[PDB]
Amino acid sequence: EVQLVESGGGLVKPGGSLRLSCAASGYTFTDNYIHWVRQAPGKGLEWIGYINPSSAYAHYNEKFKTRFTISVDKAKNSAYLQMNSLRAEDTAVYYCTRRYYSAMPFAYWGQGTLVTVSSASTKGPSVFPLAPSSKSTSGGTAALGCLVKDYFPEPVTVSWNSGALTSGVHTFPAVLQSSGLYSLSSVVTVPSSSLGTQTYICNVNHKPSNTKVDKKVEPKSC
Amino acid sequence: DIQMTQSPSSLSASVGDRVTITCRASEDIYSGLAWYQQKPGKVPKLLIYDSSTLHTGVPSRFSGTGSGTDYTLTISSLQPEDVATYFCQQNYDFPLTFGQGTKLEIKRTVAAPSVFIFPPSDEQLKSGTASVVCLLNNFYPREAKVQWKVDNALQSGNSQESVTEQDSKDSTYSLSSTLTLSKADYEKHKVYACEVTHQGLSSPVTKSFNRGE
Repeated sequence: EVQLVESGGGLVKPGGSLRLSCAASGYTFTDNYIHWVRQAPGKGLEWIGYINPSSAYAHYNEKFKTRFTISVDKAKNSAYLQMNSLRAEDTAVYYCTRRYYSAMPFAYWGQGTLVTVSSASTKGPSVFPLAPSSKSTSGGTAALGCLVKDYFPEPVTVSWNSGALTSGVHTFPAVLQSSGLYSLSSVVTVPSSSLGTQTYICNVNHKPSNTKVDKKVEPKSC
Repeated sequence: DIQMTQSPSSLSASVGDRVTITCRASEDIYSGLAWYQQKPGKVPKLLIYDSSTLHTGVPSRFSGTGSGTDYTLTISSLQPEDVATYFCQQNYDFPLTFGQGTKLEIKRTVAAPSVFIFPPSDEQLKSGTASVVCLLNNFYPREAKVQWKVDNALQSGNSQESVTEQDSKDSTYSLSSTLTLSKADYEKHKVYACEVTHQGLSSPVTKSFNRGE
């Protein structure tokens, strides 16, 4: 239908600059403004500003003018959020959004893109299997998973079987290790009777390190 | 700017309860008020606009009321899929401003956890670290005690826990406890066990394995 798709997040150093993009589809781009909103724990949701794609006129929350600039490229049906002179406390999920229609609230949201402002370096994860065994199988159900360890910054995404397996999946919130790197596990419960005929692959993506790993999780003989 | 104050910041209630969340603006916004619902990690979803009109697809148990500075969101009969954080937003003057959110949790009946353990993978051991994962699946309430014992010696300081968001269908939780050791420390011991205490279990449950087996 109407869709907004963001790109460009990830890691940036304090004082640095970063540009996000918002590609609009499913409607005539110039018929509605594009707005930008961010979300972080503590200050919550904050509205940054809008741009009118027909005139390229942008209007801002005064609070944000020193670090944020909104622009458009009509040829690409895209709006952009340019960030400058970023502070560590500007770490947040950034959304583009569109009104339902003129003067109405926001019915359509981009997926959100986390921007992490930090001096630490990017690190891609290692992916290890959590293989089903007699110790994770009971009552006709087997649990299996993937351990995704030692990455920075957030986030990693995990899918199973390229998105075809969603039922029974638990992808846990990441924990911060004392090393300063993150870890998480993703687990799924499936029939124990099916382990010999079905294939279970965890698809791990860590965009900041350009890491994409597929790990086939095979049963353990214990 | 117009400041939006929501109350309460969090609440928990049972299926079938009538729940109310309030939003107060620092000045009259003349019914120019929206409500959004957000699940963890997901986008906000528009629920209500013009203070009392439900958006496409929103169940009739939701309602919005109020005028002037004071507005209310009411869920007439709470359902498990209503677990979420709810935000108000004034749409009357720029800058657009949002309330701080109300996190809504569900109370329900006891459900005992299924307990599973995963020894470290051969792949990880080749690199010099050993992670042992204990999984408590689909249980209620969230409170649970997980203890690690290595050759029957109680561990402390080498594990971390993570709990899932509450399930949108059955209101249960899952929990991981991960014990991390250097490969050398791991090879100093034989028996690795996760002991789980929970209200739904008549006695503590232990899942265990022997290193190297």
